[PDB]
Amino acid sequence: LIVTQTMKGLDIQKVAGTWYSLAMAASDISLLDAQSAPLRVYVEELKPTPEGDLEILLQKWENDECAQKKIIAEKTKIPAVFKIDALNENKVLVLDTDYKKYLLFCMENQSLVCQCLVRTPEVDDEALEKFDKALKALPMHIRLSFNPTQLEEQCHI
Amino acid sequence: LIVTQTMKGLDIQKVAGTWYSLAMAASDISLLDAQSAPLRVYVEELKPTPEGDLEILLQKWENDECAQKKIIAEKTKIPAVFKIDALNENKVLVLDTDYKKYLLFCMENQSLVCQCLVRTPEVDDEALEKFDKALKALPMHIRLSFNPTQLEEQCHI
Ligand SMILES: CCCCCCCCCCCC[N+](C)(C)C
Ligand SMILES: CCCCCCCCCCCC[N+](C)(C)C
Repeated sequence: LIVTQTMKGLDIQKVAGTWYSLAMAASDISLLDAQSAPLRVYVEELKPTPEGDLEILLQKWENDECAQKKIIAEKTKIPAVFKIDALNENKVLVLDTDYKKYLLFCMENQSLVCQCLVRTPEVDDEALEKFDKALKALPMHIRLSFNPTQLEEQCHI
Repeated sequence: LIVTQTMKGLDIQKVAGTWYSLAMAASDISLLDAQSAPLRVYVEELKPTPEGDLEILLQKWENDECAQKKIIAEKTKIPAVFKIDALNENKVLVLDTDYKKYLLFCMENQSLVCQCLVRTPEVDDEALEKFDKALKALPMHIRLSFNPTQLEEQCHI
């Protein structure tokens, strides 16, 4: 685990609802460079299941269209870590959140993509600061940020 | 002028020689997102002419190849500002340099791309810090960084 900032005392029930992918960063440029890059995903809403698992609704650009996609991140013994059903099991870590404004997460395989999630389609400076802090610690090579207009569009167009 | 950090007392003669485009940032994602993006340029060497003008050698990915390109930035009454012969005259500003390790520059039209230039193919943390500082002041939405291996390749491949 490259990332070892996780949220202590996370209540996954309290992250339900709508989120905006305000900023994203990754360890390798090609993880995010193209609109159809594998890990360029835009989070729509988080749905924590009754048994503490986490279902994610997101949009992803795929073969010349902005696709709707659903993902279930299964819980682990660590509250801030979940595992996804990809070819390789790869983890989602929740680094920090105040539930009502921002959530920082990363997902990892060697590879790593992190996002600053926000509740509203606005530029939350403090959240972006918290994101930048969590990140200096990590080997990121691409960083993207979106304005309020792009945040209201499918696939941040 | 969005950017109003310029170097005081710049000696353009002392920026001659070889440079590495270690990091780049721009106000709009699409300025840098594709390998063939208009302002995704890799600086090879700077050649200040005798009358204080500045000739730039760079590489740019163009129609499935890494092209060699030459640009002359003409001097102005401001030592840290030069103008380029594009459809629109658009400025290059030198924000900071210690001549022997790093140079920060931006070029602007509304639009803006900035780079952290380094002398050697290494990751200069302090230079990257100076770049990050100069940047918080500016409305950047894409940031890229390259490792020593990519720095020795044509077009940072
Ligand atoms: C707490 C925040 C959790 C949000 C989780 C976001 C994970 C999305 C992973 C994309 C799936 C990868 N893919 C498509 C290549 C298989
Ligand atoms: C002091 C450092 C100065 C380096 C100057 C770099 C400017 C390159 C501008 C690319 C030309 C734009 N283009 C190709 C779209 C017409």
